[PDB]
Amino acid sequence: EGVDISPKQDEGVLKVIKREGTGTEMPMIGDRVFVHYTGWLLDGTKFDSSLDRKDKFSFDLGKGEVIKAWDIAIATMKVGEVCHITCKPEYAYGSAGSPPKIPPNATLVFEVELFEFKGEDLTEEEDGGIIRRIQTRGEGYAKPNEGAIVEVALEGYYKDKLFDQRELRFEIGEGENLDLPYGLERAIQRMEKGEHSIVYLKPSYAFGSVGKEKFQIPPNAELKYELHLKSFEKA
Repeated sequence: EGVDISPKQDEGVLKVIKREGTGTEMPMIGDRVFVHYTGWLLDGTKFDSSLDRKDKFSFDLGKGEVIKAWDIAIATMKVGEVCHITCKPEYAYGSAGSPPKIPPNATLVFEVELFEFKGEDLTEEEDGGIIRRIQTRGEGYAKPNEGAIVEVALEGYYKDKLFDQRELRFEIGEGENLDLPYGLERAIQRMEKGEHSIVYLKPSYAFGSVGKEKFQIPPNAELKYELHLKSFEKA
C-alpha cells in the first residue's frame, strides 16, 4: 500500500506512514541522515537489513549514495517517523537486479525509520566547525570566490537571542572588517545565488575565546546564522 510520492507521478515510489514522527523539519540535500531499515521482496523474503548491525545506516541525502527511491522517500520523512515504501525497479536495482540477494526487475518494499539528521560539514578538517542546513536550494551552479562582491541578508543568533540583522553588499576577503566571523564568510563561498541556509559555527570558526562584546557574544560561543545569498558579481 501507499500514496504516490514520485516527482514524475509514475507510481514508482509509494509511501505508507506506520508511525508519525515529531516536529516539522525534514532532510534536505547535503544533510547526513541516520536510519534503520529492512527490505523485503513481493514474496515476503527479507533480502537486506541494518538491525543485525550494531550501528545505524547513514549517508548524505541527494548525492546518489543510495537508490533513487530512498533519496525521494526520506526527504518526505520527519525524525522518528517509520514508513513503508514500495519501489518499482526504475527507482531501485533495475533489470539486472543485484546479483545474489535481489532478483532482476524487482519491486522492493522497505521499512525505514528516520532517527536523526544533521547538516553538511563544510570544513576541510571534518571537525564539525561549520555545518550547513539548506532551507531552499539556490539557482544555478555559480559560487562566490575571493574578491566576489556579494549581496546577502543575514541574521546571527546566540542561542535564542538575535545579535546581528543586516543586509549587506561586501567583497569576500573584506568581511573581517564588518564583524563577520571567518566561518560564515567561508560558508558564503559554498552557496549558490538565491540560496537560503542555516550556518552553525563552533567557537573556533566564530569569535573564539575572546568573543565579541559589541554583539554580547561571550567566550566559547557556538553561533547560528540564517542567511540568504541574493546575488553576486564575481572577480
